[PDB]
Amino acid sequence: PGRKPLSHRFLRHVPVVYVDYPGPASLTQIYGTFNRAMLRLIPSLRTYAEPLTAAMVEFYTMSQERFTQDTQPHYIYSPREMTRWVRGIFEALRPLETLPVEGLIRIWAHEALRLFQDRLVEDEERRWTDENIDTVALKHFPNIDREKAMSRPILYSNWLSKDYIPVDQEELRDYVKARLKVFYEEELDVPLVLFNEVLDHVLRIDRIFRQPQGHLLLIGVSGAGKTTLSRFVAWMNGLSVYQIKVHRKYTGEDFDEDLRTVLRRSGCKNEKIAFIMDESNVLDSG
Amino acid sequence: AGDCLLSAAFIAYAGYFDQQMRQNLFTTWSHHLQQANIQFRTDIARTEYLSNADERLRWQASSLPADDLCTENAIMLKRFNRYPLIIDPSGQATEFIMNEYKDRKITRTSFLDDAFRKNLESALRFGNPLLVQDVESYDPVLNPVLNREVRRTGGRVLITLGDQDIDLSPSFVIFLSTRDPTVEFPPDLCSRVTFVNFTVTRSSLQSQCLNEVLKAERPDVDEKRSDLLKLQGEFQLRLRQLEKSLLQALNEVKGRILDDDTIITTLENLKREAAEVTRKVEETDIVMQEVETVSQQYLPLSTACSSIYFTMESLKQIHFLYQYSLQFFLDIYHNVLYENPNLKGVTDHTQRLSIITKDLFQVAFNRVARGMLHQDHITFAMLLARIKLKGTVGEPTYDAEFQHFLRGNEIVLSAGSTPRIQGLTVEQA
Amino acid sequence: SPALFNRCVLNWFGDWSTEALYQVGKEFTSKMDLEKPNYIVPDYMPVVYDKLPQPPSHREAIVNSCVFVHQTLHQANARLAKRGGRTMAITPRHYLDFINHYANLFHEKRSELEEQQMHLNVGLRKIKETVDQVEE
Ligand SMILES: Nc1ncnc2c1ncn2[C@@H]1O[C@H](COP(=O)(O)OP(=O)(O)O)[C@@H](O)[C@H]1O
Repeated sequence: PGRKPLSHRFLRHVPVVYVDYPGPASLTQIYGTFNRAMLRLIPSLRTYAEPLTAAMVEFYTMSQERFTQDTQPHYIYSPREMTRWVRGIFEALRPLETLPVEGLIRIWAHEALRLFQDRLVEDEERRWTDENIDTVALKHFPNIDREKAMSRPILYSNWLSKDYIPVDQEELRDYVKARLKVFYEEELDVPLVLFNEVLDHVLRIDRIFRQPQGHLLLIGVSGAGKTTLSRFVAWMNGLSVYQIKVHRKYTGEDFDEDLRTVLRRSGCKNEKIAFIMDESNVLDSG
Repeated sequence: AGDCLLSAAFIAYAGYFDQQMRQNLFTTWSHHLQQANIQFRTDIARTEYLSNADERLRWQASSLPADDLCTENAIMLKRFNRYPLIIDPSGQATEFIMNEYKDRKITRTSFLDDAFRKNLESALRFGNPLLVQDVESYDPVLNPVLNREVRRTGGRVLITLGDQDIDLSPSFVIFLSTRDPTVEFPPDLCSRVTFVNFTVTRSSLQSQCLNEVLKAERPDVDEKRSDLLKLQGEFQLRLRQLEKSLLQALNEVKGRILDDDTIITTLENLKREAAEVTRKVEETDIVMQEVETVSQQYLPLSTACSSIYFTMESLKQIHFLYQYSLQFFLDIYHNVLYENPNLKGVTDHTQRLSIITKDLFQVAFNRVARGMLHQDHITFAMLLARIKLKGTVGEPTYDAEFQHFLRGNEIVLSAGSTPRIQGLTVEQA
Repeated sequence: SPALFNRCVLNWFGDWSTEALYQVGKEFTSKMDLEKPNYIVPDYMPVVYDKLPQPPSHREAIVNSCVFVHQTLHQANARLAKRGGRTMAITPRHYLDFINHYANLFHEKRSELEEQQMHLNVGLRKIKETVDQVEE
């Protein structure tokens, strides 16, 4: 979508090549190099670098086999997903030391859940993916104890303790309840009642915010709570919130200006910015 | 609790739906509450539970139709949390909502004008209401006020409009209003309004038609159903006011034995009222049953009436000159109820109903055909004829015969088309 | 846009589940007085599979009725879409609006009825005093 075929008068001069997604062998090699570099931080797991990488590649394969663009437009899959997978695993492993294979596979499964499961729509797809992750973990790691995969919460949060560590659902629920008490005590006077889904979403939003990424796009029905949770998480992590209040006579030069304002408040000043906006703000493809 | 749940679900969810859909949803909710044994008052009417008589008379004096759907919509406009969005092909709702808030100096505006912003904050400062027309081109600048965000700080209420910051004056209400019944709103704007629908459908027009014919032909049944409607809250309020008058009289006269006569009359008067109310309660079901039968007696005509009117509207398809409005059919019905030469001395209720039906068909056909092309007259007749066939009893629907006559003749049966006899031709065969 | 749909991480904030609606109803209707000791326990009416008590009491019955109302609205929208069309989307903000209206209307009705009852009691006491005066 949004692509126009080039004129034959211009295509005559320019040769073109088709750069397809790297094949299974290329993917295995490229991310095996990354895994072998990453796992050198803790020498206790070096010999498990080769299967883990393969597991990732294997998972990606069926994660590319189903979720075609016909089913849903956002069901796309590229090596960028594997890159974010490796980067997230490395980010979690960076401050922590002396980890057994238990923690490695636990965080591998957690990253798989956050990258290949939260984008899905219908429940059968979600349970299919969860079954796929646990089966693949058993296939390339049958020697491991079934103590990490069956863990149904499998949620991490650095809010408790001092680093990115697995946390029980109930204690995190109590902590986030206290923090949200403090939250709507200060602005957003409307009460916020927390179910399971909002807890999952605040954890995911915080995980995306913490990493040095560039965006976090939310897909869902109106009033479901995307914006309020975005603001709440921004309040947790000390993220300033910028809302562009568009109108009928709004011009793209204004969008360039406030983009530059966000960029200067984020880069020239180390203040971390969470700039939130919706469809009513977008008018043209510019 | 159950009655409250039903009323709230109606005034919050049962918007944008026609009268039949609202009734169906209410029936489903009440059936579920019965399944859950939640004590909700049987056969409650939401028209008077959410507003007593006084508001109804004020709305009627405020240029509002007596339609049941219109009364429910007025209730929705009176009790709303999210700012309403009025949908009405006619201007009755807009005129009603102007006339209702003349004291609060309601202002008119629209999205298309360039001064919508200016009168918007001008209404925002003095707590002035703002009705905005032509909602199809929605202004995103209305998002902060629809979400009712309050940036209260320093003991005062504030709001952000674009780069400007304004003081949110209380007693400020905004009523969104549209003209086109066929428009698809984005879900973001849909979630922020309580849809109030004034569009006339088959069920709403049938209800209006039945109410009018009941009021005209049998005023006694109309009085009985109005009495049933008032019996929930209005009679109790009147009895309470009479009791308060009794109390003030008693404490003013200190119960003097010389004043006893003036007390006694009042007392017995009150008893009579109570007795009357009690009698009404003791006959409620019976009265209800009677009304039902009368409705079941007048149900066909109303349905036919509805059908007829919609046929008239659909007549715009054949020719561009056949545009007809609800006012025309309402005039036709008013003529066929009151100004009838055939109803000068008729007294039998069933005979009056038959005469009304026949003369309605006749007058409708005549008035439509006076402004119709000659080649179409017969067409219209058949349509009314078909309606009559649907309205009559003791006759088969003839659905298969009519489907064959209209569209069933064009089916694939060319195979085995024998010439048959010399009289038959190939097309005849 | 496949490019934007790949350049970031996508999260499907789907519609509120039945458990979410039930919890929202329970927390937003807590201040209300809905304790009926003599509430008989019906059969059937499943809406929330994880009913907090196996035999539901009045409060859980009411919140179950509220979530059932929301699901019936969803089903009515789906049915109207199937037969023809012309349906507006139903969102959890509608559920919040429904709960807020129900709470406010219950408070108003209960306050009015209690005021009428207290007026009745005041009248009873005053008329007893007048009866004593008449006896004297
Ligand atoms: N978990 C929740 N509990 C209570 N209310 C919620 C919850 N999530 C969302 N809301 C309500 O939704 C309303 C608006 O949500 P919003 O962030 O605008 O949703 P969206 O991002 O879909 O537009 C808020 O007023 C808030 O009260």
